[PDB]
Amino acid sequence: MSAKDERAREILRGFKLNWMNLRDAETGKILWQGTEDLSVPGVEHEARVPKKILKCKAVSRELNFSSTEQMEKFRLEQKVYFKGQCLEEWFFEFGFVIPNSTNTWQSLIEAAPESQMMPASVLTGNVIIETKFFDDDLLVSTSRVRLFYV
Ligand SMILES: *C(=N\C)/C(CCCN(CC1CCCCC1)S(=O)(=O)c1ccc(S(=O)(=O)N(Cc2ccc(Cl)cc2)C2CCCC2)cc1)=C(/C)O
Repeated sequence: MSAKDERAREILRGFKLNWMNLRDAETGKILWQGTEDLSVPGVEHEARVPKKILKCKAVSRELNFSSTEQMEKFRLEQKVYFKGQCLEEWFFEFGFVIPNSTNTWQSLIEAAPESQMMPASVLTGNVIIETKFFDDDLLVSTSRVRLFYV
C-alpha cells in the first residue's frame, strides 16, 4: 500500500452520511428522505422513490455529512445504470471540508434534454446508482443503490 491508499481509508473511516433528501426543483415538494448511509461501500443498498420523480424537470438533493478528516476537493461521480448499461453520468463538487465538520450539500440534478425516460414500471428494480466519493483524484469509496419506483 501507498500513502494515498492509507489516506483514502482514513477519510472513509471518518466519513458518515447522516441524512439526505430529494425535492422537485420547480415546486420544492419533498419526494424522498432517508437517514440510511447509502454511501457505505460493499453492500447493495435499496431505495424506493415515488414514480412521479421521473416527470420532474429537475431534482434538488440535500445531503448532510460529517468528516473527521480534512478534504481539499471533496466531490462525487454518479453513474446511472439500467440493466448494467450506463445511461447518465453526473458530477458534483463540494470543495474544501473542515476536519471534524458536519455539512449540508445542496445539488441540482437536471434531466438530460437529449433523452426520454422509460416508464417507471420498466425501470423499477433495474436501475443501479454507482456513486464514487473522491477527494480530488483520490478515490475514497464506491457504493451502489438499487432504485424502485413506487
Ligand atoms: C436515464 N435518463 C436518460 C434514467 C433516469 C433516472 C434518473 N433519475 C431521474 C431524475 C434525475 C434528474 C431529473 C429528473 C429525473 S431518478 O429519479 O431515478 C434519480 C434521482 C436521484 C438520484 S440520487 O440523488 O443520485 N440518489 C442516489 C444516491 C446514492 C448515493 C448518494 Cl451518496 C447520494 C444519492 C437518490 C435516489 C434515491 C435515494 C437517493 C438517483 C436517481 C435512468 C435510470 O437510466
